[PDB]
Amino acid sequence: ITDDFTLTSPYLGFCPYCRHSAPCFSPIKIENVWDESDDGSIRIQVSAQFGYNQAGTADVTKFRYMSYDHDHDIKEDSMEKLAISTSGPCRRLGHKGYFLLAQCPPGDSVTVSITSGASENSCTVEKKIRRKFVGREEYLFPPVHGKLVKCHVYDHLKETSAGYITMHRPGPHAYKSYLEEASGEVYIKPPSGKNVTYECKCGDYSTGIVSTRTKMNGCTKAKQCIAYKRDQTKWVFNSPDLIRHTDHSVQGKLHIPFRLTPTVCPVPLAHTPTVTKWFKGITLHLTATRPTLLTTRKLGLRADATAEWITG
Amino acid sequence: PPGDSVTVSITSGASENSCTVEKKIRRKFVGREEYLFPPVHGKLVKCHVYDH
Amino acid sequence: KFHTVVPSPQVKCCGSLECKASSKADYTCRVFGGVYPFMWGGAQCFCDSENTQLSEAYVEFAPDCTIDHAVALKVHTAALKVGLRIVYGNTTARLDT
Amino acid sequence: NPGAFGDIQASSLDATDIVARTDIRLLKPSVKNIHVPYTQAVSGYEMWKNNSGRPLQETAPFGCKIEVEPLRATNCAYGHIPISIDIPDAAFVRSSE
Amino acid sequence: NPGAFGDIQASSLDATDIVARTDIRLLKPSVKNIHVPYTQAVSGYEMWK
Ligand SMILES: *[C@@H]1O[C@H](CO)[C@@H](O)[C@H](O)[C@H]1NC(C)=O
Ligand SMILES: *[C@@H]1O[C@H](CO)[C@@H](O)[C@H](O)[C@H]1NC(C)=O
Repeated sequence: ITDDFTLTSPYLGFCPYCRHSAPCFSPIKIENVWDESDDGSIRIQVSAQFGYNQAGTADVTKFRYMSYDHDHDIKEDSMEKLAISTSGPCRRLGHKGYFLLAQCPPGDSVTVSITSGASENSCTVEKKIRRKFVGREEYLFPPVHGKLVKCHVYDHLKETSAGYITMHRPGPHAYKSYLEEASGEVYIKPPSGKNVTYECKCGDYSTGIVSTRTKMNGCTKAKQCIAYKRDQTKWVFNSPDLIRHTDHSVQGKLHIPFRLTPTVCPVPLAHTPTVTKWFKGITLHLTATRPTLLTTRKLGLRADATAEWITG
Repeated sequence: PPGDSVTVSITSGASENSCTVEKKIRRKFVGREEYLFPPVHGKLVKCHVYDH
Repeated sequence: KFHTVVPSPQVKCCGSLECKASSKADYTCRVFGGVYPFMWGGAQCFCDSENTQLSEAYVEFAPDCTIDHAVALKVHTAALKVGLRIVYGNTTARLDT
Repeated sequence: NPGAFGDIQASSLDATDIVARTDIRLLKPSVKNIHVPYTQAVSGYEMWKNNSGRPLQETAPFGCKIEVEPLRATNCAYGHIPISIDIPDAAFVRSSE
Repeated sequence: NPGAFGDIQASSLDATDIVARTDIRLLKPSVKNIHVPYTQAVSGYEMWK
């Protein structure tokens, strides 16, 4: 098994949301998210790829390029034009493989957008995003002073030691422009400089291999006939939006960058309380500027445990 | 998007001229559960909207 | 926490298929017919009845599980270990038993 | 049980063998666009997390201090213990002395 | 009384003399960065408001 980048290529997907608020096809399709890191950062998938050069271009890696496919083939562009937002701008943290790591504010949905210099292409997905903090009071921003405690977060290092993903070749790609009924019979084009395979169900299973040649078949109706712009040269990550090739064979894998690791994080030491003196008891004076957890338990048989949240 | 007031602005190339008015704007959806964004799959039902 | 799997579907252009079996956890399959799937290059295949689509689904532990995992434990037979300091005639001893 | 704690099991964190049941029934394909509409119940892990209850650390009697890697308690006091003690006669001192 | 109305007093709005008591206990310096971590109870003025 390998971790290279040349053997992989991006692919097209179906986003429920597009720049026109109509579910449609985009090459920036995403499938899921992960936000278990205590820092609030997020790891995001995508059909496309960046942090490398165009998948298939001589350069395996160029951090200024984003790999995507459109029209008939893969293309290049500067990754700088990319942006992320859920309720506002998101600061980039790192990128590798198909995957991106970045921090966003609280929100109810996430979106990734990019301008091709002439149009805005974006994809939105739904996700519950809150500000989960470690400790006993949900603070707002970490203080300079406090106690240092164990925590788990995603490391900004491009290298990783977690996860696993499948990779294999795709199914055929059917292009409508390859099929024409302009002629009384079936007219198709590979087109020039290709090796197309085409199929037709009229009568029986009819197949035809044509390279740089327009060809005809008996059944004049060009609709039932089917053609492929097939290349079968690149491995892709399994996605629901893509048909399974008849091979259905696991051919390779890849890692997931930016794994989760333990580390040390600071937390506030809230205003400690003033203690009174009470007959067979005690009365307290708690002070806080934020919700904070408190509790106590007896030290004998009956635990008599109690807990509470205090705001002010 | 949802909001409590609307505004229209324009730059004349040297200054910003804009007008704001007050209006309650929410995300009203048809059906029986107020969704968030329409799904790819579901049931097709009558609705009323402004034609573009 | 678990992550589902939605593998690339098994679509037979103008033919037939079935619902096989597998050992994957929560593995399920289901088939339909008379389907016209489409795609950016156009419609890949259409056959009013002969087209068939087969989908399958399973699940696996999420990659982050490696650290977010919880475990179920069966416990029994509580046993005690005690550390003692014993001084006799300015003769100290630290013991554990 | 779908929607219940421990919906997914594994003898090891990375064991190939896995078993679960969370009410995954497939859905018919939608209009004209190839995809896999699916359905399944939320993970019991997150549900139990939202309502797991408070840790035993804040409920054990006698002020137990509990740690995980030995799954043990410490400095938790209750009851009485008999003890038998043997002593060298050298440590003893003659009365006249 | 800390956290209570009238925690700060003055015979005049600009009188130099002033007296208060609001439970200000200083905190030990933090890690490697010079600063003054402090602590004190909210103003009774805003609470009473
Ligand atoms: C198509 O592929 C065949 C087999 O590799 C080859 O002989 C033929 O020259 C190719 N035609 C092209 C690339 O136009
Ligand atoms: C313990 O006490 C005895 C007398 O009672 C004395 O001789 C001996 O030196 C003492 N030992 C120590 C370690 O102080």
